[PDB]
Amino acid sequence: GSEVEILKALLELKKSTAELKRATASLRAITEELKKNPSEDALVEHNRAIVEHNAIIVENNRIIAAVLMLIVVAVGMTQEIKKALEELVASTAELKRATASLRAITEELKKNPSEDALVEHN
Amino acid sequence: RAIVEHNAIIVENNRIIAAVLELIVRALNLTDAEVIKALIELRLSTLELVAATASLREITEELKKNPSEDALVEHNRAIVEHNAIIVENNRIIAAVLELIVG
Repeated sequence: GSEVEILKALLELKKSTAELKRATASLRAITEELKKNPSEDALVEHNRAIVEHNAIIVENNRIIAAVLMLIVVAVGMTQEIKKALEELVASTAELKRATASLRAITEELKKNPSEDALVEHN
Repeated sequence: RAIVEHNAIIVENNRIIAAVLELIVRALNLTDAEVIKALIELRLSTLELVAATASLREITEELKKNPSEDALVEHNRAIVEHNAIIVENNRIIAAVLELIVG
């Protein structure tokens, strides 16, 4: 379950990091090459839009991974919860047996109020 | 030419505003260290603005005398740098007004 989902989240962080590094490299290549001749308006404006789009995508990937890590941590407790439930089920069944026993004792004690029945009640 | 006239007007306008701000600060007898520092920053930015303006006028005149693609792109760059300086000068003026009003 979470063993693979988390490995994929780590792969995502690796890829969004590489994207950030490359987007930053183009950000700078753009500033240095385009300031040489501002008349190349389409090239500088298109590349700046590209850089902003990548920066947003990187930030979104970070947030998405941050949320999915909370889902993953909830998932990783599956076996601990399963064992807690098995214990709760066994406890419920034992409580039921004790209740049925007490009911039978109550009926026996009222029908035949022997001292032994009072001892069994306690 | 119209852009150069506009920048010369901005420079005169900001000089006048800085002067009126000094008159306001003196008239209100303000002592706040933040306003005094802001006025110092304003004075320095007005010196930078005037020098940049003179440089822009000289560049425009050189472009007019010998127009070319390289001179025109250099002139446009000079304009972008000048506008950045004007923006900084206006930021400082705004900070001074904020301190006076608030």
